[PDB]
Amino acid sequence: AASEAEYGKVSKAWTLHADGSQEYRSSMELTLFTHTAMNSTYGESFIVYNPDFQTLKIHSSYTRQKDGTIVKTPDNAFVEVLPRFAADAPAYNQLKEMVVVHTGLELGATIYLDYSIITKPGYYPALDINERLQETSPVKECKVSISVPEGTPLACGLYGSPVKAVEESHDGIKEVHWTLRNIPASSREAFQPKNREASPHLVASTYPSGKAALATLDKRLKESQGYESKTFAQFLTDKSGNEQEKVNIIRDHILNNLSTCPIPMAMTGYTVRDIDTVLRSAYGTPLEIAQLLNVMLNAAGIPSEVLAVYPGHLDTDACGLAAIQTLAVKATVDGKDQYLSASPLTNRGGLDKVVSLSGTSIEIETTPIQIKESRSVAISADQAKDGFAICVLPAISAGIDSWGMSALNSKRSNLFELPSLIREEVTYTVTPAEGMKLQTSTQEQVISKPFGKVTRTITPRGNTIEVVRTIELNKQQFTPAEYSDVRSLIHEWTNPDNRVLLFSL
Repeated sequence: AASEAEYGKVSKAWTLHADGSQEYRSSMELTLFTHTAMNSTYGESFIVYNPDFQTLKIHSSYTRQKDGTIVKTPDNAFVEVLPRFAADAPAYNQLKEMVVVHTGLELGATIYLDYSIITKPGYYPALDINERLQETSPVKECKVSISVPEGTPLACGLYGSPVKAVEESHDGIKEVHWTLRNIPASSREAFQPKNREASPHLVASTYPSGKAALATLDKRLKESQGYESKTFAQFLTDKSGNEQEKVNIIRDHILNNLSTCPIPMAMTGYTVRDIDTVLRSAYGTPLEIAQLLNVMLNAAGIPSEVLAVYPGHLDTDACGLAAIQTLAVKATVDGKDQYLSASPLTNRGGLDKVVSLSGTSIEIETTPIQIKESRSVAISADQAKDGFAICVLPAISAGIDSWGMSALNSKRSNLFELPSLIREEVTYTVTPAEGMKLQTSTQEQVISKPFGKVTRTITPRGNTIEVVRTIELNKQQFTPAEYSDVRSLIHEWTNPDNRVLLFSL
């Protein structure tokens, strides 16, 4: 955690060579102050690489104890394994994760690790960086450096920090570096924004432009003929009446028959297996699945394109593919676009920047999720023999009740972000036993705030009672000044007492 550990130094250096080979060199000094720190995953380092094009070189690995004793990491403390993300995915079974087990740890000891990943020509189309510089512990000093051949275009930016680039050329190489000091630990608060704007990140690219990066990806995606995938798409949708049915057939076929293999694009050199091979294998990376769906939709007569989703604060003219957070597919159905992705693009809407692979920015609308459910509840005179029956109306699962927000802190230091806007209505039909008397007031309960509202109405109807609960949340992000108002809404919804009906017998 925070005063549990500190990175005294971090240094990261990226180099692009004229032949297209790269080096990434990472060194760190990490002091652990508690057994909690020492016994956590801070006891290890994890280094992922693709040995088909990369080699890992450990420059040094040791622990320095407070008294000056140096404990060099022994050979048997280096263990190579398959990264968990590649499990059960045969095409990626060459991928490696080196686990360095830090030895000689004691209270106040400092871990030193310095390594490079060397990438041979022909694997990465460009130098393409999106590096988080904030850690879960404070970083006293962080040095980052990018070197490319003179004449190579370079766009770079340090986001979430005012530190200025220092430019240095030498020996036909153009170098830029930054030095950040005293980077605070990230906050442990839940529900911070998916993209934290004040969290320092280095983003850089040697593609000619962001658009060129996307066009390069597209060209590579289109390199396989996808003959079977196209023919299959046509066979699958030849009967269908309307365009929507065709989209559903294709989407459902893919959803039902391919599992998603979460292999980062960097670990595939930013490309895909041959698309017909993806289709036959029944697993695919997000990128592979996106292209398969796109190829099949287009073959079926549904004009479609792959979309890249970036954080909303980024200058997408100046970044490469490393800054992409999600992929989606746009399908035009009877002149109206719809988006296909694991989570709806309209949940976050304009929080993010969405760009097609042909380079067009898309102003995605922000659309509330709509939940409407019903429950029936019987109450017996059994349950009220001892004077009273406490009827807890059951909570539903979908929507805000699944957000993990039933115990929100009253204090908040960081922005608070909801997964989506939302509107929910839950109608309970309650049938109490004969002669049970409702003790709960039938007066409507309403809490209304600037960015939402929660209501409860209770209406006896014959020998049933209808209870309607509603919530609407109409803003996604909240400053600490705004947090109390949205917290009171969310709490009005989730507080179990607010679902109780009391009856006397």
